[PDB]
Amino acid sequence: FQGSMLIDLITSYRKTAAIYTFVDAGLSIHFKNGDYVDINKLASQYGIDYSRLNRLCDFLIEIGVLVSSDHGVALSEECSALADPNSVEFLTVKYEINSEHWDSWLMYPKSLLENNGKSAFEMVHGKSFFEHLDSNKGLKSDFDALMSKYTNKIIKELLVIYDFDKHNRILDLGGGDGELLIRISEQVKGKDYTVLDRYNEVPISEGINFIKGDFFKPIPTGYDLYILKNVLHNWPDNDAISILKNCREAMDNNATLLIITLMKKPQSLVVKSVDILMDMLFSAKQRYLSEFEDIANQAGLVIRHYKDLDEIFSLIELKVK
Amino acid sequence: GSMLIDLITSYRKTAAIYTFVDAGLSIHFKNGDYVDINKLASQYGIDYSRLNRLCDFLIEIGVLVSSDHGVALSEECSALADPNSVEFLTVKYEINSEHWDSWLMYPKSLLENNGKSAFEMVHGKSFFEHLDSNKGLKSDFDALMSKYTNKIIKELLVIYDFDKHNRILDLGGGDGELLIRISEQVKGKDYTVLDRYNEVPISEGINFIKGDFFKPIPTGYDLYILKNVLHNWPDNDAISILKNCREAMDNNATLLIITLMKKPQSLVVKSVDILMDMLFSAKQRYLSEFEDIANQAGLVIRHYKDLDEIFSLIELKVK
Ligand SMILES: Nc1ncnc2c1ncn2[C@@H]1O[C@H](CSCC[C@H](N)C(=O)O)[C@@H](O)[C@H]1O
Ligand SMILES: Nc1ncnc2c1ncn2[C@@H]1O[C@H](CSCC[C@H](N)C(=O)O)[C@@H](O)[C@H]1O
Ligand SMILES: O=C1c2cccc(O)c2C(=O)c2c(O)cc(O)cc21
Ligand SMILES: O=C1c2cccc(O)c2C(=O)c2c(O)cc(O)cc21
Ligand SMILES: [Cl-]
Ligand SMILES: [Cl-]
Ligand SMILES: [Cl-]
Ligand SMILES: [Cl-]
Ligand SMILES: [Cl-]
Ligand SMILES: [Cl-]
Ligand SMILES: [Cl-]
Ligand code: NA
Repeated sequence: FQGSMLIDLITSYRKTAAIYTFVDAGLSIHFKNGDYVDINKLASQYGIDYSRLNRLCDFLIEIGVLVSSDHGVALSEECSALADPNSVEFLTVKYEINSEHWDSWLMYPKSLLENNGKSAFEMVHGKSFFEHLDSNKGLKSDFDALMSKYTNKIIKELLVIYDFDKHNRILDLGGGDGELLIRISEQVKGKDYTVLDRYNEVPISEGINFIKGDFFKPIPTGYDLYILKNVLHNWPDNDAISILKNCREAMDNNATLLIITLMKKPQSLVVKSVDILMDMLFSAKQRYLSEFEDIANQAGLVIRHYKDLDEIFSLIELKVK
Repeated sequence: GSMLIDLITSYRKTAAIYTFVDAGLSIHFKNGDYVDINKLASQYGIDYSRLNRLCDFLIEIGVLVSSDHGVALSEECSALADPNSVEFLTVKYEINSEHWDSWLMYPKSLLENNGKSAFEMVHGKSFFEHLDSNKGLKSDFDALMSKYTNKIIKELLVIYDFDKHNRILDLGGGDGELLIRISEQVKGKDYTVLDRYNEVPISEGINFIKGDFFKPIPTGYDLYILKNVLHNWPDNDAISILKNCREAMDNNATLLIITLMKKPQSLVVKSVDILMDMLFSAKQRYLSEFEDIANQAGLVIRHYKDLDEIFSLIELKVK
């Protein structure tokens, strides 16, 4: 950062902005397999001025997103994933960089000073985050698409550290697309997989039953395994404990509730960033093991075992003692 | 990979530093002082939980330093303590709907190729129309511009002799900081600032004129100055300004252009180049591009000098 870094931190949102335009405009797609593209032909396809697009490239080359040739311009080694529409980088841009996040960020300091029931997001949109998602078809599919990435990364080691082979019926609460169950079903075949979530239009996948309901109401029983993945961190204590009450109220002993979340550690850039995001969007938070035990104890739950899948991701086995 | 996702999410770093400054917490961190988060929260009526979480994030990104005392600004981020710092003024000026909403529109402005800038597509009125309407933004704009002028003065006076001039006009001079600073070191001259005012500014030994440089420019000045004006305008409009400059000038009169020159040894120019496209449908220019618009406006580039790494001086005559 060359001696003085504070200014580079402040202006570096411009780097995000430039990458976002490159993606949003729909130009990132033409840079597949490290191909060198002629900007004029590219500019001529989408009806953009050559000069403006050539200049945007010059900035993307400087920051190291693009690379320069005698004929054309290509994506760099480290930024190849911008060409792939099913990469964590492309989907992060698609979901995160928009009015829903950026205008809520500009409201965040006002929400800190105005201590009330309203989150920074609700102060802007006048609705809940998920209420707004269900009204906007495009963002929900972008939300689910990016969430699908974070399930696929734990799926490999989740099946290793836990025995789903020993569970007759399995219910995923706030599962969206059953990406957790879909990927589990592929490995652990011949079991009852159920997904409960708010669907305006219901999704379907072979061997997955998509229940349509609200987890603030009593949750259907008959399931040996209940699972909450990245759900509790969307809610404060009053709302989160109320969800666990409905899990505890639905679990006959001999049954387990699975909770997978970004467990806050003393020193994690990823979790801390997401934690401020939760506060901004839902007036919620990421939690420590002791915070989970406390909210678990409130409804009336105990942890048989806790262990980490990744550095950031951790698993908590919960039962109605 | 690690690099690409860090570039994408690093807006959160900007966003966090903005919340810190905007909320008014920044002022209590002067002279490397360590603040008790609890009393800081209690003072501002902020929930301790929410603040200490925000603070933790600033400690991870490196803005703050944790201790037994409490928390302080890091040596490299000290400038958030100073409310007339280039860093602090950049936050106040640049991190707001005006810029961020215009950035979100920027891809639309590319595809929907028309005269309307990303900013015009959001606000329905030009950047300067919007700035003249809002006293808060203009004061912030002028405050941050004043900082960028103050850096130039020292070596601007060394390479160009204002002492040999007596009637000097600053075109789009705003608050007239350029003439205010030069007037202090160079006395007994007629210093005039031409801009769009509502209540014309006041300063000793500085004349402030209400004017439009798209209309014929006042004659009888021997030095005209355009500093960070032409990068707000596309070629046709930039030519109209330089054309009004030529027609105002005679021989034995000189025009000074102080812009961020599009020279690869400049770090910040290409980022500001995209900022100008987004805000004005304008750009920073290569020397060859200035040569182009100067010739069309009937001007000649006499000399070209490097003020410093980013800033450049162009001397123009009529011919
Ligand atoms: N009242 C409610 N009842 C049930 N599900 C709800 C709900 N409010 C929000 N949700 C759902 O809670 C989910 C939180 S995001 C987590 C998605 C999924 N568990 C995963 O890990 O990939 C969203 O899919 C949202 O639709
Ligand atoms: N038509 C017009 N006539 C005169 N001044 C104009 C103008 N349109 C814009 N301006 C002014 O041109 C200036 C451009 S910004 C440059 C400010 C100053 N020269 C500096 O270096 O900091 C603004 O102050 C703006 O108000
Ligand atoms: O940004 C993230 C994120 C980033 C990296 C890794 C991640 O796991 C996440 C994640 O899980 C997550 C989330 O669950 C809900 C959000 O609103 C945002 C994020
Ligand atoms: O952002 C900048 C800027 C940044 C760094 C260094 C700079 O010099 C500038 C600058 O001059 C400038 C400007 O003249 C007009 C603007 O709207 C924005 C900027
Ligand atoms: Cl959660
Ligand atoms: Cl989210
Ligand atoms: Cl402040
Ligand atoms: Cl206190
Ligand atoms: Cl006006
Ligand atoms: Cl300029
Ligand atoms: Cl030339
Ligand atoms: Na105006």
